[PDB]
Amino acid sequence: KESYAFAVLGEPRYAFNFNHFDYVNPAAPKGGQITLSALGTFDNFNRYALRGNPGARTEQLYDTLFTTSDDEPGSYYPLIAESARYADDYSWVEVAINPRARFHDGSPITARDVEFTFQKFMTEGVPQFRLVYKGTTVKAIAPLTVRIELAKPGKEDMLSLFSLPVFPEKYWKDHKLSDPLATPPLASGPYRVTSWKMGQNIVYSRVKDYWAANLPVNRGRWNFDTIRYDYYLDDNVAFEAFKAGAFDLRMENDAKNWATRYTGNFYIIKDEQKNESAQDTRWLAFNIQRPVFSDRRVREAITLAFDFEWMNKALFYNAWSRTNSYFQNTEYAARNYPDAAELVLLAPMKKDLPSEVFTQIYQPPVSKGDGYDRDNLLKADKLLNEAGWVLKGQQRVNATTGQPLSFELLLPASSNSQWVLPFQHSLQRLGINMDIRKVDNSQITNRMRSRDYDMMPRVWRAMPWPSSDLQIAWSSEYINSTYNAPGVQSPVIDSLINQIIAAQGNKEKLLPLGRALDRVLTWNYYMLPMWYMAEDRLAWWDKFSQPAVRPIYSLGIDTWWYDVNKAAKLP
Amino acid sequence: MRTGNAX
Repeated sequence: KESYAFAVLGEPRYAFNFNHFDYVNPAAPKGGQITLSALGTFDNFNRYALRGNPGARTEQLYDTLFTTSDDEPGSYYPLIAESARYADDYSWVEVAINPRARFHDGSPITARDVEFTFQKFMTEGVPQFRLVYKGTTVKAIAPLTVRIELAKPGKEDMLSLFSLPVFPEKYWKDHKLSDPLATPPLASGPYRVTSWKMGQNIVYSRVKDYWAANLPVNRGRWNFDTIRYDYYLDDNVAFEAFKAGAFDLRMENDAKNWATRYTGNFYIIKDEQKNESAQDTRWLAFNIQRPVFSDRRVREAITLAFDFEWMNKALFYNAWSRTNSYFQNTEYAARNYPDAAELVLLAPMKKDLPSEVFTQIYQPPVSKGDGYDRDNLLKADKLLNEAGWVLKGQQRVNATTGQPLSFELLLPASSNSQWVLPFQHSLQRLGINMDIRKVDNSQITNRMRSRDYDMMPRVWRAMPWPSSDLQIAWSSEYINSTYNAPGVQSPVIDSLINQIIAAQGNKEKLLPLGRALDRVLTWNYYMLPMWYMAEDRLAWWDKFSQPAVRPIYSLGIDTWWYDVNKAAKLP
Repeated sequence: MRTGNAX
């Protein structure tokens, strides 16, 4: 009924004698600069607006009530809050605010700021917030006590409010949450924006009198005096600037770079680990609201034309693994046949499900790697004909109208897109025309949010358990959240996610629910699976030291520090 | 996803 730490599933790892995380050096020295790259551009400082392209790190301008550890899927520890009292079912919580908590101007962070902040999101925030927290109230019941009440049980929904940025009312009463900010807002975190050039760079400086520098959660972190982001229009120019020493650290997402271009003794450290944790996955989203992709058979046939084995062997040094789950590399992935609990959940909806949900394990198409896979292309032709798209001349045309089968692939100019022309060529050999349109970072963001595309690449970020966030990306009423990439409004999806959001905090029930959802999402071919790898490929100039232990769920760069003895050996 | 638009 009163705790200092929370976890959505199970018990917090740091529930007892919590002085600092396992993955930090508590004695880490302060000072020095780390310079990072970002791709594309930015035009404002408000991560929470309805429009705009927010600057790098602008989702970390503010401290929150509790903050998550990085070696656990979802555990929360004191930051602005000291502790909380709560009901058994987590449907109400009273949070005690640290009386030392301060904004950057030295003014106190109070319960009224938290109440103001919740109402600000409810009335001027992204439209999914007021949908998720409809019926929730957040009330300052004392100068430093805030009471949160949910209209229905939602342990995760409660805990996720602990991650809300806490806004200073004295600043935000004069700015709509929905408007971009040309200038950084009054904030509170361990780093403050101190200079910038719109579209080019942002410099963060360490707040040397940060009120919380010595909380267990912050010990050994936030060590650099400044963090600089420099923007680059494409990744190849960024990679060449890295090797020239223009910034300090690179996460290598390109197989060819890693295989062939980390050359020149090279002083730069190269590091390949391996994360056994939940994985980000790449997909190509079918906009199923447009006629070209409304037939599941057409989406299946176009998926068959994507020859991953050829690409992996001929282009990518066999580095990649095929995406095949929305819960990739977790126990929630549907990699076995449905068990009895799953069939109880799925059989009621048998007539609105592909039959393969019950009889097969989902397997993205496999080719020989030779190119020109006969079996897969013949099957795509067979499916296209059945859906009414037939060859006249070289071009596939609708059987009744004669309209060509054609669509636009929308692409960020900034990415390496070696796979694109091989895919275009495969589709052309089926009589399908795919136009390629590369656009700038602000165009990509705007059109991705509005779903103004036929197809575009989308990253499905790691999801270690079936979180209530699933409804924002998949459920019918959240269709305009900007996270529903295919545009799907399905009562099958809705029913399974309604069950998932009613099983928050309950692993026993989420286990068959997540697998069941995985089957529905994969077997309907809403998106075309690309690839991932369970390796972190990193390189950095040798000016840093690191704790002995790396956190499970991030790279832990915020635990690194500037090593004056290593830096001294560099030019 | 509840507090900001995709990037």
